[PDB]
Amino acid sequence: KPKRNQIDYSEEIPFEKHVPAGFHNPSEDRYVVE
Amino acid sequence: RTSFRPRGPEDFGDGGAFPEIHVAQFPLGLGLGDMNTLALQYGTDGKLQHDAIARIGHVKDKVVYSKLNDMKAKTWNEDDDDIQKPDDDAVIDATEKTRMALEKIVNSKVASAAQYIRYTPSQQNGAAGSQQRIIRMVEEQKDPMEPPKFKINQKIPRAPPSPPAPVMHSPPRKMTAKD
Amino acid sequence: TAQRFSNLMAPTMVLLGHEGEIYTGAFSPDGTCLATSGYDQKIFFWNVYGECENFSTIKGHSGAVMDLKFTTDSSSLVSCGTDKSVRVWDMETGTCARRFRTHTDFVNAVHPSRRGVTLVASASDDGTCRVHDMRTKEPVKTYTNRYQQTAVTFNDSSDQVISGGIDNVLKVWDMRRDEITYTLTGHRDTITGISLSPSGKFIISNSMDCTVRQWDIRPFVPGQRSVGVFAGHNHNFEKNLLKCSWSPCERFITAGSSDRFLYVWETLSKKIVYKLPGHMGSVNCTDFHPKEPIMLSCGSDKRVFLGEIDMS
Amino acid sequence: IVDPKTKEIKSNPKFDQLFKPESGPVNHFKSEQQRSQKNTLTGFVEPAHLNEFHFNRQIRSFDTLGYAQNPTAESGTTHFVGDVKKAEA
Amino acid sequence: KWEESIGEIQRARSVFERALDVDHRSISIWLQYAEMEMRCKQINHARNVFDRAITIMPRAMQFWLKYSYMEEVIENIPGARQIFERWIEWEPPEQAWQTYINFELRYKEIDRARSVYQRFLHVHGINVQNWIKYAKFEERNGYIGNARAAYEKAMEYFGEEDINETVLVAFALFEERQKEHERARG
Amino acid sequence: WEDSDFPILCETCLGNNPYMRMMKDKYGRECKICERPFTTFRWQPGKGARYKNTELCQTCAKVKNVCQTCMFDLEYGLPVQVRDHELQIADNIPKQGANRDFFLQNVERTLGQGDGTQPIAQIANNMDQAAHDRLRRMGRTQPYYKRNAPHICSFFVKGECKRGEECPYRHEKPTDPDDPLSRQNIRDRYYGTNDPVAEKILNRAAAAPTLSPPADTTITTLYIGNLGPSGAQQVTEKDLNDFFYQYGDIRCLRVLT
Amino acid sequence: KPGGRGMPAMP
Amino acid sequence: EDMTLRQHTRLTAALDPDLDSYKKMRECVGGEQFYPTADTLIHGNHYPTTAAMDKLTKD
Amino acid sequence: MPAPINDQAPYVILDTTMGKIALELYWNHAPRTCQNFSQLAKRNYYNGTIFHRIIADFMIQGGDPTGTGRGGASIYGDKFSDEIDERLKHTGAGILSMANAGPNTNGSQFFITLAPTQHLDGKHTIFGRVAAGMKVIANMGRVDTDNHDRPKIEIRILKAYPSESSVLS
Amino acid sequence: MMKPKWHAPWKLYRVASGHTGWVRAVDVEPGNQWFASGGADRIIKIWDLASGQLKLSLTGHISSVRAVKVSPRHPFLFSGGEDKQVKCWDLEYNKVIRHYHGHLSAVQALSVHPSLDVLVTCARDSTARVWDMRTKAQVHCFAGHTNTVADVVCQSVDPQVITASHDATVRLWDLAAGRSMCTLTHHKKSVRALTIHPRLNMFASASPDNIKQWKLPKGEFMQNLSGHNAIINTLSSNDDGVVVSGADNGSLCFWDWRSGFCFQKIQTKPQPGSIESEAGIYASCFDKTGLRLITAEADKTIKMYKEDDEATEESHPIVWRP
Ligand SMILES: [Zn+2]
Ligand SMILES: [Zn+2]
Ligand SMILES: [Zn+2]
Repeated sequence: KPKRNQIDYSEEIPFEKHVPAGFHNPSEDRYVVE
Repeated sequence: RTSFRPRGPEDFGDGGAFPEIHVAQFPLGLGLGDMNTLALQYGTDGKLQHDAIARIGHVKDKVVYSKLNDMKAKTWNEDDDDIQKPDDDAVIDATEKTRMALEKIVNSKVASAAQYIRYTPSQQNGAAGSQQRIIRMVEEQKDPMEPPKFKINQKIPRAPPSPPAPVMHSPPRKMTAKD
Repeated sequence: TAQRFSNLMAPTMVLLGHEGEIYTGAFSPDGTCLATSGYDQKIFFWNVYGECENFSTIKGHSGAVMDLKFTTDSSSLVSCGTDKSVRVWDMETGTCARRFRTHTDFVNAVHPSRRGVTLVASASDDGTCRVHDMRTKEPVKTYTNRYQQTAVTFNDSSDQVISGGIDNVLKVWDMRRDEITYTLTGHRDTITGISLSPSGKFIISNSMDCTVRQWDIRPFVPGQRSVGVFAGHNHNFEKNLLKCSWSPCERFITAGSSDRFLYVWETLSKKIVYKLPGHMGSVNCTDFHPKEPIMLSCGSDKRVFLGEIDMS
Repeated sequence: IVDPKTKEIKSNPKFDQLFKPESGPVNHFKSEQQRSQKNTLTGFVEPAHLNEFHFNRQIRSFDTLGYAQNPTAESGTTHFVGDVKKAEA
Repeated sequence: KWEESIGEIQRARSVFERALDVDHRSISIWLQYAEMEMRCKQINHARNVFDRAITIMPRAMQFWLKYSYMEEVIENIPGARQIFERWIEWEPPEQAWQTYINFELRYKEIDRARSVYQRFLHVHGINVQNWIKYAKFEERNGYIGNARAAYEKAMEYFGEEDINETVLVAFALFEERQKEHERARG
Repeated sequence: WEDSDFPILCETCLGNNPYMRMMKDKYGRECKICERPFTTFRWQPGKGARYKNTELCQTCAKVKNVCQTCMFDLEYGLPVQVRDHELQIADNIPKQGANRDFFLQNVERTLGQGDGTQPIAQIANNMDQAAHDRLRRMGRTQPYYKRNAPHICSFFVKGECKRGEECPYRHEKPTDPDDPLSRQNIRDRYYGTNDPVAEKILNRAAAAPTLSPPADTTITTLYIGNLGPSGAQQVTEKDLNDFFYQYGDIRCLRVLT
Repeated sequence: KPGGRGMPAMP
Repeated sequence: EDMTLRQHTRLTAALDPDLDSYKKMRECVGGEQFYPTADTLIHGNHYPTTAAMDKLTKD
Repeated sequence: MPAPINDQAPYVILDTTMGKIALELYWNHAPRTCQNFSQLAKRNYYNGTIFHRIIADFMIQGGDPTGTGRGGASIYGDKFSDEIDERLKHTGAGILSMANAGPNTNGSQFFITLAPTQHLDGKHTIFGRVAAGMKVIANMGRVDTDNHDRPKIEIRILKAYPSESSVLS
Repeated sequence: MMKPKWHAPWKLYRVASGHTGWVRAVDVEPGNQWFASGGADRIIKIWDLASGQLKLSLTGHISSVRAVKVSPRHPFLFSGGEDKQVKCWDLEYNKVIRHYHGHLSAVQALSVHPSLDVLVTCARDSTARVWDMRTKAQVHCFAGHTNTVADVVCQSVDPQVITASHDATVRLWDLAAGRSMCTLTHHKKSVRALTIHPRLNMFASASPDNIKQWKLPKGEFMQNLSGHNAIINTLSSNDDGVVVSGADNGSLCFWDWRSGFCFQKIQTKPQPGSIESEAGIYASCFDKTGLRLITAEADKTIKMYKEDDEATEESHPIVWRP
């Protein structure tokens, strides 16, 4: 049944707090999804 | 050296490229690649500013407290200069400046419930031949008989707090199991 | 701390209360006050020192006050406007001492004689220079030029009337001859203001061609009377009668500008010494305080700016 | 000596203390649009006080004739804007 | 943790970042946030998490231990040194300096471990046992001239009027064990 | 709520007449992308144009560096989908109501720490100079003014325009409704998803000819042409020397004047 | 009141 | 705090340093950067070997 | 017998909060520019100045006592003329060149390159190269800056002395 | 440390009783004539300062009065309480002329700004709120802290508002902008008390671990006043440099501000019929001369302390002992 009173939390990352900048370049990390 | 040519990064030694050798010189990785992470940096005291992490996301506020030497005790029976109270001129100047700054709130809060602009655009393809526009901004008349236009019963989460101030404690005091 | 140059309360003072385009502004020769007026028809007086309080406000013109000058003894203010009238305002009384109701069109500029009997030269859209003597209703001299005259001054001896206008050429009328003894030719467009050096040797003349030309008005000159040309300021589509003025030591010259900047040039080198920002419209009139290094500037933005300058 | 750009200038610098150009090269990477002096996201907005009568005159000349006098301060040689051929003719 | 288990590492990160807005002083959250990154081999993420943790809570030993250990296991041992060096810049408890000594000794860097002791006694010199431990260390590595000088400096430090029995006993038993029996008796 | 002195707009929306009349209406519209009420500005860009007005609020303009009316990028004049493609800016911006309202609040807080002259970080600090060149070499240089003409007169489409030559609206052919350029959504054009005009640009930009090295990996020779005839129009060997030793070590240079 | 000079735009 | 000493001393006792790789790294990095003080700017990012990232993962 | 120490020293050494740097001065290519830099260094003019500009993969600029980029002077009085000579070019990183507000307006401001930049040739006067410390210059190019390319945390210069070689101290 | 300035002992000299609940707040009129006192009997009592006679009891809070301030510039007394009310009492009528409503839970403290018509109030809702004294408008909400805000103090210069909390932080606030431009994390436990030195640009703050001194306006740490290991919930700073820190266990230490030397350690006695658990001090104030200390007690009395007139340096010596 349609639902619309709230965000669908599975559609997009809810209230996404982005990780701060740090001295180590995060993009060197390559992760393979499970 | 004019008979010589570098080609490997080691060929320059510790120095940079040579302007008298008209070959493309890359004395390190500089310029070989192509142009998210802040860079570690020495401070003016010659120490290395690892706690620059604690400054991200702040309006250059006073919470640079991130060094041990700002947590150690300072002068007792201080040198009587900074410790002296601000003078009458300072409290007067501060009072008037702060007064009018929050007057703008309360007047605009209890009210809550010709003029021109010269514009120098950056898109210099522009208005015809003109570095600048000048526009008359009139204020559109509000209808007094029109009710509030838009819903504001919306609620959303608070803005996240300003980033963590470093905790700056005295070292832990060991609890015995007796405690 | 920083260097200071005057008894001003701050290095720059902003004087607020005018209700329209300020076309004209002048200091009292004694240095105590300054008077300013324009499209709002009121004449505002300001002290140069302390709070610069607007201690008086003369009213009476039924039109824009296009130009406004103190008499040399500072006892009277001459003013003229689009009500076809020159008025002399008594300072101690604050009252219209005389009203030279005899021009037939707008009066663009006015200049009182520097010394001797008080005479008032005036130039008008009727094309005439007139010299009015306080003691008579009728003018002493009427010099009909063919085209509208926008600026006027006496020479220092107060016996030649210098004027300019739509024809761009400055006339110099010799008051014993009632003839143009010579003309100063060189402006490409209409003159907006003329001002006489303290010593009287030189005049400057501002024009819509965006140059100020300095002219030698001495009785004998061994050759060309054009002394030099200053540039940098600009006249916009508003076509205001941008004035010009002399530093009391003559080392510096100013002119009004439409580009918002208060321009000062050095008389000897012709370099711009100041190009101060801060106005938001045409700087119509500029003047120097007679005793102390202070600049007056009057904007189309209804603001008057007083400030120190290093007159080195 | 020089006085850098500030919200307001207190002390009336000389010409050479304000308008002396910034020395050295300029960024290859930023476009001229991006290097430009600006105040909002797209240009330098600043308040202005024109004469109301002449402002209206210039609108209607551009709209009806195709040309007007240039609105810029420091307009230099570019005295007319729009269909400048008609302005000169 | 659950977002990690579903492979949604970017979601998992934001959830821990939102947890830290609620309690940034929770050592569990910083460690669980750190451990999940290094479980996922996200070593540069994990390094940034630890640098924040030790920046924000410099007195929590668990971050310094876990961080320097990770940097050691990953064989960036000059990275591990600088973590211990940065730790010692906070003049931490005695147990912190021991782990830096033990770090250097596990790489057989005796002269490094010596320098830590000589800094360690500038901070925690008041505890006689730190002074005896140093002289045991110099003795056990055979620097018996340094061990003797260490005990002689101990007597000097605590004052030869406010004489300390524990130094005398330890010093005497040292000379006894070096067969300097006439000094031991002395 | 948000307020300002002047709208974030591009020059083709403002028109060629450098003298403009404009109306300000505080909170006068809700932003098409986020329903927040915002100070609206309304103007006519020259005679023959319609009254245009700001559609986005300034936060939504800043969070994409887009013109508040036409929603093309302010630097290149391209749609967002073209620019976000070339800069590799993903569809990162939240879209769900409470989620993106929260996001925009943090954007406004973050930009409020700046000088006010920059969009969000992603686009303020993108540095792919090669991608900037690709965008520059496809953005329209001239301002297209036809996008400010009046709407087509529906009564003229009905064949019954009862106002005749007094009608301000346009009396001309609609766009054919099978052409995808007729079927556009402000959200698609803003977030940069399924935008018809973007795809018509990207395809024609991809179809442009390009250099590509041959399979002969032993070849390191470049032909150079259009050098002009011999004499004062010819480039010297020094000219090629100075321009091309910038990139790498020339083994040999052969000139054929 | 005392004040100061706002710097405008330039070419 | 005392249990993460009991963990950490146990974990570091159970850790065998590859002292032969240590010497090879020392020669490559050089003495100054291999023995960094608190505030010497270490350059040479050291992203781990996949064998080490696996070793950490198991730990 | 070696030449005695004199104002025409071959190297000048600078010390900074970020690092120590040594420069090789090209006396046979730009003698007026090199002597200007050396005499300013000899007068401690650069002591306390900052690197007010840093563009990654382009240029590092310093040598304005005001830190605005508009100031600075020279031993000849104010501005002086360039020493353009196309045997020198900005052939790579670490070229030292004299920053100017357009032609023949050299002063105290100098810039160091971070990339081959062979379209700046002829518009600025090369007068040296980095002889030691390109690791420091590489680190300088990583420093994060504002949108005016000014470092968010300053790099300050406070030493100036001439030396016969690139040896550090 | 460095050389203490010598300070005379203080002795108990009066015990006013008449509250029927814990006396939670005390403040002294600017002319030093009288002091107000609120208590857990929800009543504000106005007492004569020189004679101790109860002038007036003002009733009107629904529950415990636990902040009370007399305005330095107005004929007003401001008070707040566990009932979330903040009330302006017009002393020219002895009547509540204004209410300030917005607090979501118990008002813990309030401070009246020394030169603006501004009142700031703490609550358990983890906010400090700034009020226009005239129109009752909430000009700012200082939503920085993460646990109940226990104390607030105001001053004319920046930081015009300083706040202490049960999150163990002190925060310095920009009152124009309404944002905390410093956070002082140095306390391990709840910071229940603050005082600003009346003639030095310096302030202090207490928590069960330590009292800490702080140089204003940046708030850099000077020194601990260590060894008063109790839930300190008042700090009062004298004009001459005494500071005193009464605690929940009823002990009452006095300190030299300059050296931090604790020269006296009073232990208060519960007045008759009260349990030994009721020794606690809940508030303290100095009189405007700085020679009578008024303390408000968990035993429902008000105790007053006076410098011992006959003490002198050679009767109560201080050596040097760094
Ligand atoms: Zn919006
Ligand atoms: Zn647009
Ligand atoms: Zn129609």
